[PDB]
Amino acid sequence: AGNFELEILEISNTNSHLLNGYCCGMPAELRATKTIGCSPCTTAFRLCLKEYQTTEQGASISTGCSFGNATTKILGGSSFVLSDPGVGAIVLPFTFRWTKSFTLILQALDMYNTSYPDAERLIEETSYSGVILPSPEWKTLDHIGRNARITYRVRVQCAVTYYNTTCTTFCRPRDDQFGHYACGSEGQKLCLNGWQGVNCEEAICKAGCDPVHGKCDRPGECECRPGWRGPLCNECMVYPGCKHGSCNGSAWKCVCDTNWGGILCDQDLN
Ligand SMILES: *[C@@H]1O[C@H](CO)[C@@H](O[C@@H]2O[C@H](CO)[C@@H](O)[C@H](O)[C@H]2NC(C)=O)[C@H](O)[C@H]1NC(C)=O
Ligand SMILES: [Ca+2]
Repeated sequence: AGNFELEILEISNTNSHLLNGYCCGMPAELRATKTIGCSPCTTAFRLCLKEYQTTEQGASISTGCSFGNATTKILGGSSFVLSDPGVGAIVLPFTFRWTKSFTLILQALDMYNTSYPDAERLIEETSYSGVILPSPEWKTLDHIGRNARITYRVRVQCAVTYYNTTCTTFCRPRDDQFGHYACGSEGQKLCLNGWQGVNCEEAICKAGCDPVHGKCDRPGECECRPGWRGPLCNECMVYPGCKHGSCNGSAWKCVCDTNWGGILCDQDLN
């Protein structure tokens, strides 16, 4: 999941015309003003996003906008450069996996409403088909049309906690008892130094720490299980009172040396 983002950067429509060659706003004949020339446009932008299209008919908004459609607020007059493109950005959410391939249709529209909608109010129209991967980097596009020049930019970003080219790999970094890991560029758990395991919840103990009789709750340490000792927890403790004997790799035992017997190995056998 994530969003396809489009930010208008500039439109240049110096003569305040429509694509059909007429003026924006009210026809000058119907105006009761001293204004000379065309009235200014009231420009907004409509984005139609859809699957990658292999023919000219696909570059129309008549084939539908499966990936979403939106219209900005009025962003300015006939020509303007947006100092802060983010405020009027078009954000189209997508669910499941990002498609990578797409076709967009971007229209500039004169929002002068008299009989309410009409297609004569198209100022300019452009289309772009391509393949884009999730990234905060913008792709800048520039359309020098017959009537207006539109500069805009697009990007795709995964929803928060999602990664990978598909925006479906989940990762949330953790630094507590249940895990110690950062998130990689594709959502991989990157264990913090000294940790391992499925959730990077296992401390990596001191080098040489006995894997069976040693443990650690913090990296680089070696704590001994009952009846074992030494810096590496590899030395068993003999049963208290054991004389001529050893633990033989088992905690609290007294296994006799040759020619000694008894529970404490203190009986000379010969
Ligand atoms: C990023 O997306 C790709 C696309 O699926 C993942 O790579 C594929 O899937 C397996 C995982 O089971 C990878 O080991 C292979 O290298 C890829 N196989 C094919 C046929 O493309 C990749 O795993 C994703 N990254 C993460 C962290 O999930
Ligand atoms: Ca023009």
